[PDB]
Amino acid sequence: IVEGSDAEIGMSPWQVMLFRKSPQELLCGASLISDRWVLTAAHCLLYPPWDKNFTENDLLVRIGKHSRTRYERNIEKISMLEKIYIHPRYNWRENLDRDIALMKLKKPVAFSDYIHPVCLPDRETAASLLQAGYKGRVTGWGNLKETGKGQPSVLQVVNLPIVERPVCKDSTRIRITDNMFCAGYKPDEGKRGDACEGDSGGPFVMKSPFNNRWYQMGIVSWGEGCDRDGKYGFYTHVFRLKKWIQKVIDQFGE
Amino acid sequence: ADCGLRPLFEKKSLEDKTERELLESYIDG
Amino acid sequence: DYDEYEEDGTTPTPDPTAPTAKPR
Ligand SMILES: *[C@@H]1O[C@H](CO)[C@@H](O)[C@H](O)[C@H]1NC(C)=O
Ligand code: NA
Repeated sequence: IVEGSDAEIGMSPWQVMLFRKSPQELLCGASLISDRWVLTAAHCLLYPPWDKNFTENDLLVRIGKHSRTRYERNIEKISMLEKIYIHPRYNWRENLDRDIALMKLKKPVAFSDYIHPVCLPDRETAASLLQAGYKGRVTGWGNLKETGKGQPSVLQVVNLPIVERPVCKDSTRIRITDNMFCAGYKPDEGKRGDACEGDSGGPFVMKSPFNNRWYQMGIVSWGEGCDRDGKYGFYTHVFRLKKWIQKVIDQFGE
Repeated sequence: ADCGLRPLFEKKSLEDKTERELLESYIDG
Repeated sequence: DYDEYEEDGTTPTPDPTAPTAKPR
């Protein structure tokens, strides 16, 4: 996260860290959407151009963490994965269309002050909140700059506005799709912030004024550099893909 | 249907340091 | 407002002249 700030303890209790088992390595962010399902980006699991093709046997998650340099006794929880599910029409070869994956925990996690699921959007919330200029919130342990420090100890948080699709489209020569949206400040708005390398798979959330619940509207997916003027971060559009999400959970919930 | 309500914030009637900036964007953004 | 895809179909073969997105 670039130009963010330290999270407060328990500020993002759905935050999940995805690790490679061996060698142990933090790969990606992720989010807790029930006591046994974790949402992340497909490219965190499958990206052939980088020779990446992880199965559930290769990975684990850590849940409830705030600071990644000390074990947080009686707070953090560690879980293996029973199965992973990648969107069947995920497009790694060009534009990361449908960059979404689900991971089933090997055993359900108990909720606590530090571990609690985020909501997925319903039709009402998506229609009401997914508007240009409305702000959401991105969290992660990724790079503090595009290019001494580099990686933060404590979870980073930044609030960023959703951007109009024509501005997103004009900002990049990549062919973008309706399954992604972009967010970030415009060059004339005099504020900054972005996700960056290592934040992918983490959540873009919004707080509903209608019921005071936090909803996950996006997944950190890609960008061109980080926090550049006239560039924006791109996020998987969670609600667009919710029928696939529900199909996997409904069919494989056991 | 407990989702999205944080034990250390919404359930305590406590706001975090920057969530008001999000709420304000529904009026100004 | 929901993504639709055919059960059988495939992701499009990328235009070799088109730039590709780099994941974060
Ligand atoms: C990825 O690996 C799994 C097992 O490790 C294999 O079944 C699958 O065919 C592989 N897919 C790709 C695209 O490499
Ligand atoms: Na920018």
